[PDB]
Amino acid sequence: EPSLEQAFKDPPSSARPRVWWHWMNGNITKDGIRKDLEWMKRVGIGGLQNFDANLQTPQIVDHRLVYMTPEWKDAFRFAAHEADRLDLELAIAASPGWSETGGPWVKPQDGLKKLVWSETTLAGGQRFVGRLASPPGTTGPFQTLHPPVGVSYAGEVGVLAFPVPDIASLPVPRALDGAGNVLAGKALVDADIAGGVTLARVDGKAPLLRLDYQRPVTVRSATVFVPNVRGAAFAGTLESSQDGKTWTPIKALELSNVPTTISFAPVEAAHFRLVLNPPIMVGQFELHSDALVDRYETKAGFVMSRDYYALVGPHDNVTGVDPDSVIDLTDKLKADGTLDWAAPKLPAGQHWRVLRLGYSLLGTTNHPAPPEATGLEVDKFDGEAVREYLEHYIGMYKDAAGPDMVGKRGVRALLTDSIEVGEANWTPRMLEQFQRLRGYDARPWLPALTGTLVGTREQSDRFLYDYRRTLADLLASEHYGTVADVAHENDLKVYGEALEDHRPMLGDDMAMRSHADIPMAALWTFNRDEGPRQTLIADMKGAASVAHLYGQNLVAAESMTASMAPWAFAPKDLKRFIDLEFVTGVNRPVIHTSVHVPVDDKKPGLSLAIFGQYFNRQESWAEMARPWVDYIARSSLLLQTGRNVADVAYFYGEEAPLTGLYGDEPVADAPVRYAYDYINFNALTELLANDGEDLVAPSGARYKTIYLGGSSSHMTLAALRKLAALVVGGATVVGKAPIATPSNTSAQEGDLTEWSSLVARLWPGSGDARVGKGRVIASQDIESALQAMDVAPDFTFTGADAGVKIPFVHRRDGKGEIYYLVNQQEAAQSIEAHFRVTGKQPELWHPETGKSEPISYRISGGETVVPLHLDGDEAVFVVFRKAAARDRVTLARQGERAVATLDGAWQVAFQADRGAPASIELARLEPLDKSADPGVKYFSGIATYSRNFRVTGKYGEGRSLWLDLGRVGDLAQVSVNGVDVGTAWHAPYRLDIGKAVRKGQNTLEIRVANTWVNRLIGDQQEGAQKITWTAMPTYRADAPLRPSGLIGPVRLIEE
Ligand code: NA
Repeated sequence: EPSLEQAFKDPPSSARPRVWWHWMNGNITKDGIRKDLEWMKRVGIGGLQNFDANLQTPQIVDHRLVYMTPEWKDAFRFAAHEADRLDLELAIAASPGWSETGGPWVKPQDGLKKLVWSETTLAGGQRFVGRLASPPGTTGPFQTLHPPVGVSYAGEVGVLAFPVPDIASLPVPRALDGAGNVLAGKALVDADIAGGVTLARVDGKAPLLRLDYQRPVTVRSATVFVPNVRGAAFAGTLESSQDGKTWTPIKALELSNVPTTISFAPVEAAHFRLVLNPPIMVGQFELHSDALVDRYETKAGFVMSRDYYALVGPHDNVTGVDPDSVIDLTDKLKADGTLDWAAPKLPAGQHWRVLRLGYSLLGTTNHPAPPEATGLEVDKFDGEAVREYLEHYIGMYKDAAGPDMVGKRGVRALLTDSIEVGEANWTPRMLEQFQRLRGYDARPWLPALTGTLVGTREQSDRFLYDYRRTLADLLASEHYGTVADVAHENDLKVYGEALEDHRPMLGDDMAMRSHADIPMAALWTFNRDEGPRQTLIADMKGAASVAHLYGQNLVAAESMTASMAPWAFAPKDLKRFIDLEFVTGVNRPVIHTSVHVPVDDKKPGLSLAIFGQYFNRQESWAEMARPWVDYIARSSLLLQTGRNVADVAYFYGEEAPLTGLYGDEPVADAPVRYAYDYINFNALTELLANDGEDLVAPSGARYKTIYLGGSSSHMTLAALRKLAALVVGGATVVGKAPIATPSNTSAQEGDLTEWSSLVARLWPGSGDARVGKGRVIASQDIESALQAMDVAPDFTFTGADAGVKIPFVHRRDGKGEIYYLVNQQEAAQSIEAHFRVTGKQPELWHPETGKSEPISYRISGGETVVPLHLDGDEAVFVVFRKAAARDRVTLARQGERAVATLDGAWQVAFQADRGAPASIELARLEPLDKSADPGVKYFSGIATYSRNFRVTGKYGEGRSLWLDLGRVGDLAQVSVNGVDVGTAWHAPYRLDIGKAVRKGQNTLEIRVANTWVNRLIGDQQEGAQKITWTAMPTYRADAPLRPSGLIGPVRLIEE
């Protein structure tokens, strides 16, 4: 019912931001829960997401509430009833602690699994005698490795046999450390890859391991493991001494928590050195006569690579085991361990290799929960196991809160925090899943997962790609799809984060969020010098793209996490962060964090370890945060309205996720004057359809073109088929022809030729070809291609310096357009802004106030030009909804005129119990932090400034009167003749008072709030009577104070 103008004045609950609400280490009371949630209502917060966080925190309650005990459950039930009563959306995390999906009700068999194996050799012309050695059952990341500085499970996978050539066995070398110490060489091939030799350090560092032989040996591959390389700083190089003193490097070895295998063109030498460029024990160092899968450990998913296409193999033209030769002996293994097999005869020089595949546990656990609530992360690739995990977990909260308080009331939502559970690469249905998703049998290729080259290096590399891709597919469907299904079956919504930070595991961070009701990302605070963490830009852009393409519309972000900056933020410091989230596509900030306040006496009290935000009822400016939250709620409202408008669908390939591709370097490829969404393989192949020359999704997302970016130079036949079909159906593609498929699917299904035909059709050579009813522009210049399609820029601007960024969001409704602009610079800008819109008279909408303002404009030639002044870091909405009566309006120029400076004496009254005197008189406005009085100097809280002032004008009726406060530390709420005229919380600190003043004498009261910083510093001073309590120390007595109070000058200004 309400108009957009009314909603903008008083945003609805759906527009109001949420907070994270950590319960710190049992420091919980019902009394505090109510005061927390009543504070959130006062301040306009729309919801909260609870965590029971088992991080070591001093006990400030009479007794800690232990997770899921009766008193804890009654506290949570109370929280749920208070959120219901107060109309706050309550969410919980998907596991005890905060991530991911794990707990002690996960049976050992259902934990995360890694592939393990034993190997045996046979003659052929012999019945295998005895027992196949059991694969390792150790919990840990690989084979026999343990987790770093007791629950276990060993499963079966299968038994494979395949012929292999008799190979030149290698002598045991002399192991010389860098110094010349003689090491136990045999321990380098030991059954214990974690236990080998300790290296001595030589001057100039360069620890090395020389392997000197008595004859030349031909080496093709090497495996190395250095225990505890845990940032994880160490490289390694393999060199060969032909003479013992001249070295030619063979290849480098990236080291990690799992072994590293490299393969190369053969080398004949009697001396091999492992050099460890930056107790150093080398657990394994093994040279191989044969060619192994180069870097198989990472390709098999035991450890991540940033870019799997970058793992360029040696060009040695070798071919390994013939896949057709591989035999499945799974049948023949008996529980006894014996194998009943008649090994068929082989050519001479060729023996049998029998591979016994099994699985064992990673052992990773949910965090941070108490031991009783800590247990295995559920197998993320097994939908049934995930469902059992989550149905049980939800059952616990229905018991705790009561079933009436889970679903439509009380607990409304589930949060899947960003995932980091280690590197799992097996799940029991894997062979069926691989067959169904990739279209061919993985069984003949499994030996590649253990290092054994199958077919050509390229075929094994493509199989491993296909294997990694199946794991990524199952993560999205079997974990995140199941989580959303179970939540929905229980009337819950899902807030869903993904990778967030570079590439912690396999998976696509759009697909991982495509099933969630609210795709979610994160943004940390950052110094303006340094800029944001790039991975978090990609994280948010991915999440926004999901919501646009799959129709969720809502885009959440874990907002404004801060590290080692105790209580050092007022809204003036935060605006640029939330504006960056807004302009990237976030429209539901979830503030990190609002720690639960269990007792009132300790101020500012508990914090989530070393992290901020510190946004709870103990914050110094907490009772004046409503205008800040209103700013976020008003911005979110407009940024949820209608649909996102974007012209470019940026296809980023089938390899690394967005936080991987752009974890360090931002996308350099994207348009500037046009908006864009990322599209992944699923979006490309399932959502996009032709609409004339456009590509549309069921959500209403609508694009002029697909851009081939990211890793799309490697493209699968399945993707290419869909792309060709959309082109032929009328769509435009901008990009250069892919150079290869990364997958074996098309070769295995016999579709060799078709990939090349489709490339030849879409990229015939001209570089700009009509293809069916569509068009392929063979360019990597997106804006020049859009120009050649006659697509005008959506937003652009003149009149600013070079390098000035004013990024934008474009929203669209049946009622008109909304552009969101952010001047990402401290310097004010005066621009002419060009919008691709017509027929509408623009207005500026200000989220600070909820008011709209008319603006001059000219409509002409398919665009509207608007002259804009933007303060430093100003964010503003340019709204095109009113039908334009005229095509040009030039508003009368408005001048500014200082009318008076409110200099002279002020009364100041200080919030009680804050170490300050009740009141002072200032002959002159002065920064309180420069005061001679320590109780004023170090004051944190609300100082109330008081004064009268004379007005000799009539205002409102065509002439306005502004109060400019000058410098303010840090925000100020202003009352004129008892009337609240607003609160100024960022520069320029200016408020419209024309309506509240009267002729003659007027009363003025200005409530200035600052941060806790100064009172914290004040408490470190020698002799200090301590006002504050925090868990750990925050500032040294050295620390520079923040400017505090009403600094001014305070001026009356007429238009
Ligand atoms: Na996160």
